[PDB]
Amino acid sequence: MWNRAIALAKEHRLEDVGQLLEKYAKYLIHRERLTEAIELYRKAGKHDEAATLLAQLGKRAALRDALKAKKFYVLSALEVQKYRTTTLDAAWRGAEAYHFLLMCQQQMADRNFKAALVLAMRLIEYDDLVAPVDGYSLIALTAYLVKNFGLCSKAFARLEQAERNDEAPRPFADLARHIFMTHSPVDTSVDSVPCPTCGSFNKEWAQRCIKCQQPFNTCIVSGCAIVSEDGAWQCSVCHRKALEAVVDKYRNCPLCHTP
Amino acid sequence: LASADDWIWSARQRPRQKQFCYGTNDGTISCIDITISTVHTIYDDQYVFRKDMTNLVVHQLLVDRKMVIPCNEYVQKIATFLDKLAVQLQERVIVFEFFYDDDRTMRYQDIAQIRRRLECSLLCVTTGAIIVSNDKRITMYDFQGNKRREWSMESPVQLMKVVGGMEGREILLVGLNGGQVMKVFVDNPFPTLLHKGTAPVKSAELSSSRSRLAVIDSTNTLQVLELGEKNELLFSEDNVTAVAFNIDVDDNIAFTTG
Amino acid sequence: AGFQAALPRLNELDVANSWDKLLRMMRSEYDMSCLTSCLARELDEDVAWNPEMLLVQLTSDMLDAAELQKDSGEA
Amino acid sequence: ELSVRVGRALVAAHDYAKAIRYYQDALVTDPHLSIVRADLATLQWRLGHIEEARETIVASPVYEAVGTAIERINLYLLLYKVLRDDDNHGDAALTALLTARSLRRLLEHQLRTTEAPEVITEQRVVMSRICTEAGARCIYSTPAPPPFSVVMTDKKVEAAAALAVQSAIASRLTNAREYLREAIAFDESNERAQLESAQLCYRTGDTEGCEQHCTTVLRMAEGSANTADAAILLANLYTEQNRDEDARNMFEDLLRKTPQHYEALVYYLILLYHAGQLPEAKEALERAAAAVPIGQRADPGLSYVRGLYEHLCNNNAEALRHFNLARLPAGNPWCTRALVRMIRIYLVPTTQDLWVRSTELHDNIRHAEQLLLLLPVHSEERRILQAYCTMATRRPEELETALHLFLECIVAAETDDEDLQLLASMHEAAAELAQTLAFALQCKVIHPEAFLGLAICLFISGQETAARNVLARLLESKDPIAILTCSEDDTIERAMLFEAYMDTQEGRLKDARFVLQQVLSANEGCSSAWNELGLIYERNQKHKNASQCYQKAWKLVQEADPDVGYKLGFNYLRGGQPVKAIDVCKRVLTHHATYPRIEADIMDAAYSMLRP
Ligand SMILES: [Zn+2]
Ligand SMILES: [Zn+2]
Repeated sequence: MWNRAIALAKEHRLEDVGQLLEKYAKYLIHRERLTEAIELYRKAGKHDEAATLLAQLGKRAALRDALKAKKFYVLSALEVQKYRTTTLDAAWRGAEAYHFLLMCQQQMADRNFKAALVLAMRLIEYDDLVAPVDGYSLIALTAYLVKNFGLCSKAFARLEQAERNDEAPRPFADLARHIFMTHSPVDTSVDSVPCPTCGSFNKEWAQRCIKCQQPFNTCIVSGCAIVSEDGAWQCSVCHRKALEAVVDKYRNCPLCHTP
Repeated sequence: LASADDWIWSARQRPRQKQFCYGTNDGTISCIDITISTVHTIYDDQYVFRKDMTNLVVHQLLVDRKMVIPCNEYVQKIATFLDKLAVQLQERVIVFEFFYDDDRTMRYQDIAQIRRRLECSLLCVTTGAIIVSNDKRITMYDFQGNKRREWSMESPVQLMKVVGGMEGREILLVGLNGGQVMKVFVDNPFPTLLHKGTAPVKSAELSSSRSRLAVIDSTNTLQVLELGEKNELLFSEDNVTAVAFNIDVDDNIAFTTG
Repeated sequence: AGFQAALPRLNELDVANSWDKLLRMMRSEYDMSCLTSCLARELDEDVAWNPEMLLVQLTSDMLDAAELQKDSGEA
Repeated sequence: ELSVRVGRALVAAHDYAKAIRYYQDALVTDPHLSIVRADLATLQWRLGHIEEARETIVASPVYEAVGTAIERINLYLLLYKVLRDDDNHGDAALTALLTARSLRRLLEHQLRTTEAPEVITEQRVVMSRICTEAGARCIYSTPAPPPFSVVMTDKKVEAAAALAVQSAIASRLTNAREYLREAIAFDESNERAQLESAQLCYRTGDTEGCEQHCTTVLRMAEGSANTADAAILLANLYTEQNRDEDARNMFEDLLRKTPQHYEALVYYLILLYHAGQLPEAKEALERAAAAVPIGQRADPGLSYVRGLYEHLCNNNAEALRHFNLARLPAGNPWCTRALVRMIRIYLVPTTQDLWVRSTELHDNIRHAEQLLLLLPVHSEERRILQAYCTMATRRPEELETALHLFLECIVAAETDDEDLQLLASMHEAAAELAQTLAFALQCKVIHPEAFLGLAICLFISGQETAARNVLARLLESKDPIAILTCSEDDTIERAMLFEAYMDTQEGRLKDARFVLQQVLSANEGCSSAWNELGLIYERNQKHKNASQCYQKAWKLVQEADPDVGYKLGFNYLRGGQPVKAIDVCKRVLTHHATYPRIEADIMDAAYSMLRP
């Protein structure tokens, strides 16, 4: 009962306060037993270390399947919120990235390739977490599916760059040649998002105003930037927004999974 | 009961004796003796056992009461704590509760069913949750069937026994092949070390005041020690087959030797 | 006489293999297989996540994953 | 020096005609910059403009300092790469070799300038690689293919051209001998050159140079990613010499070195299936499975190996499960092969294949085509398996579509309503492509699987004589070395099985037994061959050996086939052991409960004559 153990050392203080908890935590981590250290820190009243450990578990789970990494990252974000109640929203980054890693794909499962494209373009914001090859392959896939070849070319170029990088045996070259022999690299992407201040039209996946540099928030389920709060649902747990016309089928927040 | 090579053409029991004999297809006639093995539980004076391989006979000893629970399927493991009973069947786990009617006749009611095929070496019922244990893992489930907690030990678990506590925070007692006797609180995820033995622990019980401990090793050697920061040994006696502590008296031990 | 064995359905082999539908349209012209090595095997559903229950489920699943290989006793 | 940078950032935007125009303009501005020549030639070749790339190479002034000769040899090898598709193709490589050998001046430079040790020996491995590529070019590429579009009926000059081409390719082979010995002499670290030389030694139909060189591959190819290519040839050689145990042991210790070598694992598995020692691979599979770091999802190679092992034991359900787990992620090197295996399983689930004489069939072919649509459209395997899926339906119009598809295949080789919509559209596409028979009879038998598919189409459709002709033409190639191969390809063996099936309908059985003994000496696990030899034993009334080989087949099948189980139960009934017949029929029903005629023909009489 380390939380109360440390809190108990209050009268006159003591010559020693805790510091065996850190020893047991080092023992647990060195022994490779993972979740026991998380529980030890969570009972210890130190949710930041538990959040870090859950982030490590998410990193390790990412290589096998994205859903497990998503679960561990939303868990770590919740632990950080517990610490705050006990860069601010950066604790949620690892969530949303992997959330997009599913969400875009889900919209491809529904043959709704437009919102899938916008989510794929939103995937670029987390290049540190997800592999750039993964995200840009998804971007090129979505762009090819909607027959918009401008973003398709802009993603294929990065794919070819990475393929030339890893050599220092090329299917990206064959794909680019076969897709640009017949279809020209035309960028058919309309701007249908007005800044609240300037009023100029930005792209759907804009993270900020193109000129006013005022920050934007993105739709969780469709990916498009949000500018009007008349149709902006919010989740109280994760403090994220969504659009009513596409979130009405969601009994719980798709990011943190809370009704 | 037994397996032959080819088709077993006939099998007949010896009348009025625990023995049968079967003749197979490959010209082999074999006779098998049968020794009945009994599963049993005892808490305070309540004592439950398996009769006819399908019924649970529960007997309050000091009051001389008895009733029969027809589970209708083969019973594998039984556990008992306070007014709670757990029966591990072939495909379910049934949790009964004992109660008295207006006429002061004790009755049993089945209060929980867990339709999960569970594999474990040890089973322990408690006030609101059941606990199963296999090899290294101890998993505690609620009465519906959802998991509640799990512990991974250092050695395979040989003994597991509820020694009582507050509701939802009941103590357990676990013995490991490494000689570790530990308290597994059902609310905590971290066992607390009581005894570090040099042999696998076959049986161990806690005192009524829980300030003293009796440990039976793999060599049938019993050690009773005073628990604390270091378990000060009180006495040791060899060739012990079983031990029990006095529920009502602190310093009163009863052990049966070989 | 002719007899053909009853083999499992394609969706029986994997429940979240809906890409089988999707991949059957794009391939109408040529092969884009270097782009399709990124689709996740499973898919997210519409559920709610309790933190403690989810962590317990993750711990139990990792322990079962270890014990599936540990049942053979190889070391 | 920034014109190339402009061109590269220009092709990054994926404008290819504009890149051609810009590079040609910068070439007219300065035709003495070789880098833009190379880039323009490469781009023109990649877009299918071979002639324009050749014009770019020829128009170069180059086509003496070190750099000038370096650009000379680079231009020559680039020209060869463009002309990878005869005498014309090899000339560029030969001239590159000659200029590289003259590049004497390298010796005069390095032996006195005291250059770096890395840069002294760097220009030796390159020459060895050029020689190796020349040797491989002579071995593999054939100046053979003529147009032969009907043409005037010639007396001799066509045969004169044919024998001239034969002399030409023999000369290419004997010149490749010199090229490869030069390659291995100039660099012994070229594992690829040692492999090419071993392949050449095996190629020439020799019985001495084979054991001289292509047996020494353990010393030659010590360890690399291409060791599987060495191992297949070594195993085929050993099986030709009946040195089976050495073939076992080399796989044993090579997999001891690398537990995760999935292609060598596949070769090991198919070797054991040939030897009948299938369970001996279980420890190898366990070592591969435990070779994973901490667990995790099975790698596609591991899953394919597991599925192949299950399929060879007639455990088709787990085979399908593991093969389906193999295709993830898609586009992996096994994904095409895993898909082919899945389509094969859905096509032939039992030992009985398509050449035998229906909601389960419709569901099976439906799943087969749903998987088939995952294959690349331009792939040959998809083009032949589409005909296979169409001919599976046994519908005569589908038979005609499959026949025309296979004829198209051999000719080309010589030179959820949306899913149902896609199925229907591909059916219509096959129908319209179906709207050449003598082409099968006269052309070179280059594509064996298409020949087998055409033959079984002819047999199912009713024309037995034409099927005999086309399959005899297919198997006059090797008739044996081909069966003794430790390879995944088993089209030759399936052709042998079909020949046995056809001969069983002719009233003669001696040649069928000849074929069966050949294939079973090559492959002890051929359960269908055991079944057929047992059946012809049943015709010969030799029932004891028939029952013995049926027990062999039943063991190999693992008691999961209705037809060999049916005949085994019938033999037990004739042998008067109804308990064994009841056991066999109960296994048949617990595995394939819907098989007809089983109970009413075996179980009833077994119950009736259990206690006479
Ligand atoms: Zn603005
Ligand atoms: Zn939320």
